[PDB]
Amino acid sequence: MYVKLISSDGHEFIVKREHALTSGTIKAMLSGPNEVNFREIPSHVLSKVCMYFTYKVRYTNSSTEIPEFPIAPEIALELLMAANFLD
Amino acid sequence: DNDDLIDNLKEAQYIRTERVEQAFRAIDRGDYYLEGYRDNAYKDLAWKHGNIHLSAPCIYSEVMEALKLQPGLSFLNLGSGTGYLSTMVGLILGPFGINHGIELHSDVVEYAKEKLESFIKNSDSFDKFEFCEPAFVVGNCLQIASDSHQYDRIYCGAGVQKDHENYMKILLKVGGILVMPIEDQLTQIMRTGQNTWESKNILAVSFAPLVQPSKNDNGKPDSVGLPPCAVRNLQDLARIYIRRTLRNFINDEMQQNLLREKIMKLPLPESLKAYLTYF
Amino acid sequence: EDKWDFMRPIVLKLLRQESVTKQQWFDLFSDVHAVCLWDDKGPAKIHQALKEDILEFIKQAQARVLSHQDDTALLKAYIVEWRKFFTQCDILPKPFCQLEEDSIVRKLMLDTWNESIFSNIKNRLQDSAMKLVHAERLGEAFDSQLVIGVRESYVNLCSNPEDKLQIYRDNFEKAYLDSTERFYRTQAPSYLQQNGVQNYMKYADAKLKEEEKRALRYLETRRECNSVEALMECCVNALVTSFKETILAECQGMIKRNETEKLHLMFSLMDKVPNGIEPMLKDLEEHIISAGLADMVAAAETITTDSEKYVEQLLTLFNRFSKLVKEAFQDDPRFLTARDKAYKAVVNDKCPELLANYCDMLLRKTPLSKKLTSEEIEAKLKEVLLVLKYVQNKDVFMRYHKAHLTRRLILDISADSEIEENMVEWLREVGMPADYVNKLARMFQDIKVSEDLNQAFKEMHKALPADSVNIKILNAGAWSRSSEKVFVSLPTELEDLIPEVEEFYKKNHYGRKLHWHHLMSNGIITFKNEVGQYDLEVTTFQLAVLFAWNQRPREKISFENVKLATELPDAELRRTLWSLVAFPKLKRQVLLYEPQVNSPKDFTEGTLFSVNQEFSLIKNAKVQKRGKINLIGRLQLTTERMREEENEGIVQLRILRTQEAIIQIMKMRKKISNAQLQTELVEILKNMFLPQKKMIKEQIEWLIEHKYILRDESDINTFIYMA
Amino acid sequence: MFSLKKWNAVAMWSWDVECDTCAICRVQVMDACLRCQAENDCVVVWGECNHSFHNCCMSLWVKQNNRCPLCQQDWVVQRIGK
Amino acid sequence: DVFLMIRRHKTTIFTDAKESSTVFELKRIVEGILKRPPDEQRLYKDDQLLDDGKTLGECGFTSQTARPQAPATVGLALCIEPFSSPPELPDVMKPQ
Repeated sequence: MYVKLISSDGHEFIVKREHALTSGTIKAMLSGPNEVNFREIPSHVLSKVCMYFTYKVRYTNSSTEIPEFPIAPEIALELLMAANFLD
Repeated sequence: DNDDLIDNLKEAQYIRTERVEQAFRAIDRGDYYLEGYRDNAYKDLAWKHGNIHLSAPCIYSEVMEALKLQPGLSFLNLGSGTGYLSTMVGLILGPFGINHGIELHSDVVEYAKEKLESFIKNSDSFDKFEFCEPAFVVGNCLQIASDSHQYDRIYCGAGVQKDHENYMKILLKVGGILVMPIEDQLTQIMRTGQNTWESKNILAVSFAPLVQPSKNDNGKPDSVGLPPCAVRNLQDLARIYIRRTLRNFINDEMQQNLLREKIMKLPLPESLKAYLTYF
Repeated sequence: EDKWDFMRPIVLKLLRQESVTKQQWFDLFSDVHAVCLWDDKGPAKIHQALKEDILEFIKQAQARVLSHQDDTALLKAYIVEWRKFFTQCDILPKPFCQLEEDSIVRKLMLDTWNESIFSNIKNRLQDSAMKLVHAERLGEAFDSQLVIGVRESYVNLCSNPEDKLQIYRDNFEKAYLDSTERFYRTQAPSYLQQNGVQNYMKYADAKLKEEEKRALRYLETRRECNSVEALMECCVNALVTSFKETILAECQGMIKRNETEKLHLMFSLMDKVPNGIEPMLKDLEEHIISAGLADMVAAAETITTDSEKYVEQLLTLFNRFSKLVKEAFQDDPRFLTARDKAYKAVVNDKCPELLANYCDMLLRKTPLSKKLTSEEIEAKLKEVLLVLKYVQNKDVFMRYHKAHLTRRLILDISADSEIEENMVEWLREVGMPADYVNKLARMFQDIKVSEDLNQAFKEMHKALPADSVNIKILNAGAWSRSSEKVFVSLPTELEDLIPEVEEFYKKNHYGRKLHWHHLMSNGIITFKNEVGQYDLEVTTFQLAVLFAWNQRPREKISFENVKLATELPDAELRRTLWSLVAFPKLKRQVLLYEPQVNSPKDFTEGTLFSVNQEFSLIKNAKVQKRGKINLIGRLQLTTERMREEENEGIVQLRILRTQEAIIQIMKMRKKISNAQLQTELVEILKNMFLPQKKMIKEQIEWLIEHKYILRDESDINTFIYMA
Repeated sequence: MFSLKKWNAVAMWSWDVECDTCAICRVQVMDACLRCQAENDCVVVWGECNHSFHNCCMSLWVKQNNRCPLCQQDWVVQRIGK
Repeated sequence: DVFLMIRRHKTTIFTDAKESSTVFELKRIVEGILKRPPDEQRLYKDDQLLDDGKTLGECGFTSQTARPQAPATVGLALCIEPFSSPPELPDVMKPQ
């Protein structure tokens, strides 16, 4: 029931469809003609992507405040590029 | 005139901070207005056009000051229009604050996304500052469901009838500030306890009213509520930490962002929209 | 902005619905990322390159639609081309992101079709799709999927995500709503004057029902307007409402003429519209009133006493319009009500009292219950029930029925014990109060009382020896049927017998006071004559008359002399002698007379009588030498005279029962309007006497003129009760 | 030969308190009630309440006086005629 | 709930745990979210043994120590590939 997110380092991140399908393009893909390949995104970037997916779904029904999600300065550039494949 | 009251609010030291001015320096006026004008943010007139319900000048300026907006608080915007306040208040509360907007029409929210993308792509001040990207939902702002929560700083972006003001008064947590143009009377509503309230006038304004519920014998009434209380997207998360990374470095190196962002080992087609405002 | 050298292979194949790999479409998401990441114009060209690639497909699609000449090929080619394109409008515009659901590429796909080629293609789609239904409505077997596909297309051609009432609403919805109404309004003249209304309604109903089935095919049922309902409104208005005045105009004809076949569609359509069914209820009501009185004005007053003739003619009138309703309207409850309300103006022209006399024929051992079987007797009682359900004067039915039930039980002359019991449920099916429903149970208990009182005397007192005495002590109502408290001279054997029976009950059964009727008590006297021996079983009046004869049967006695010998008035001696001189269905009479008479009234004081010296029991028209003959006959019952004496009471009830309800209502309604009084009267009078207002108006007012009910000094239509 | 062989002693009964006295007449209790004559025939008919009534007055006046004038009780209507 | 990963070698499975639940309940919490039953599989707490199951004393699954920013590690002898740091240089614009 999870979507497998493949990093460019060969590491496999297993994220639930509920956990992944929290943004647009990730809903736009697959929902038609799981597995998603990020050939440009190393595992030290895609890990934060996958952990952010889990963060998004777990707080999709929150009350008032939403915690901050720290990002390392060396991966934000590639997370933005990953975001353009997921958001 | 109403200038004496506005001055009394400033002289009372209710604002104190410069965060409000920072939002005006960071966000470019007019980049939330309709493409047919892109000018009314600089003029005092009727700002309502099509489905756009913003009023960047004195009207929204006093709203930004009316809310103390301590960083980190949760902001609720009913009548978000194109996101003018939701972005600039999100800037005042911090790029990673909570900013949940709702508006009546999907055309202006659809446009709001066009304006947020257009601002990041082609604005002038983007490459200098951190920004918060607000969230939107579409629905009738007067139909508040039992799934609503509590917020710290709350604003209504459209006219409210006095008989229905409670639809948002109930949403304010103790110690927060609620601002609403109630029948074009813009007021500062404060909760000082469990059942103790205080209010002050802000400004005489002109808003388009919210569409009063008229549905019966169905499940429209009180079934809209507030926007989903959810974590924002990854482009804004990364984009903010990209701006923090560079801004935090230059804060020490100064002891131009457009040129620095050109050397990041990222292609220009991405940097041109993501960082460089196409130079 | 037209440079998808690497992605057209997927976009163009999908646009034509060619086989494309699931992975290829998925990879397209990473290719458009690659385009915005590894290009010069990516962020700007993706949505314009989409427009240009769509525009080429769209123009090719126009050629593949418009090049067709037939309505089927033209409509279907658009449907096929659109279905392929629209299917992809939820697939191709999923990738292509961040270029300004609601994506620019999806808007470009839907708007490019509409703006580029639909500017000319939509007029031929409407013309061909409209011609299809125009011909289909005439019986042409067109492919219904052609208008379904246009319906599906036009609801999908709407690109506005917030308000989808556009291409479909204007280029389709209205055109069909206006054209179908005009079609049916301009088709109706082909039937309006060419055939009957029944046959027109067959066309109006058949075309409306067929259009409804089509409406759910080619009119989006989930459309934000329920076009199907709007269509049916204009279609029924085009077909039925435009003809409604003539459809109703012939309701009076069809109903009055009892054309139950031509009312078949009349009911199916008019029962759906309050402004059509109600006129029919009043048309049936008025025609029953006029047609009913045409027959009842004679039947009710010229038949008078013949219960079988009247009720069968009343059932003829009843069945004439009940058959009309039972056929034309499938026994409808509203036309039965209109029928029932109509008869309340008719059957009282003075009341159907003979329904209860007819029942008595069914409930008593009469030829009507001898020539009919049990199912026929119960069936006829059910037919009376259907009549009695409407009769406005119901207390005259109970007046006779309850008097008849009393006399049937006490004389043991009921047709059957089960028939008497069946009337308990019969009246409960009618809805009468228990006071009348359970009269049979009360009479049954009273019969036991009579038997117990009879044995109480016979087993203790032993005047005529007790072995020859049979006592019957019934409730007061058993015999108290006349004011003529006549008592007759009797021989010692009987004269000194009653005092002993009376004194027995006075002391042995305190409280139960007897009252005797010499018209009801009977007995046996033995005679011999010139042909043989016989025993007469006759009433006590007859026993006294026989006493005069007993010792001198061959001596002629005048009417006056019998009056003196028996101490009887004219009325009782005329009735008493009739049972001896002109007994029904008797081969040989007991007493003879010289004058010619027509009825008991013709016996005069100078009339001479004698005993028939050839009388005896007759069997098979043969004279017997011994036997017992009962000549009591109707003396213990009520003869035709019953109607003559009750007719006055029947007239009295026509006012009494309404004013009874009024006074009772006013006791519990201290001050009410005439409208409130009449409202209460409907509920109170429902089991007694509920005429139409043409009688009530005077009956409520008469209580004012005769100073029974008070009225408001400021409102003559509000009644006041005092005390 | 004027002797009897059989007689059916047919009569009705009505309710009262005792058969030695009469509150509605001045005559033998077995005759017609005199109240309908001296106090102005006595046609006495049975109702549902098991108390008889005078059927030469109720046939007209029951609309106003639905009682048993010859007993001590109100009348529960069953028969209004012969 | 508390962020919790089911990890071994090069596979990282993103799940959760309930603060109030025992390790046996958590085997069913993870089964619920992951659809992987405890087929002779024991849940860990940042490598903490938690016995073989049906224990509470070691099961310190507090969300404050296992937030979405910081997953708890469960070793599906354990062997889990760690997440390396970005092999990036200061490259002028990003001093380190």
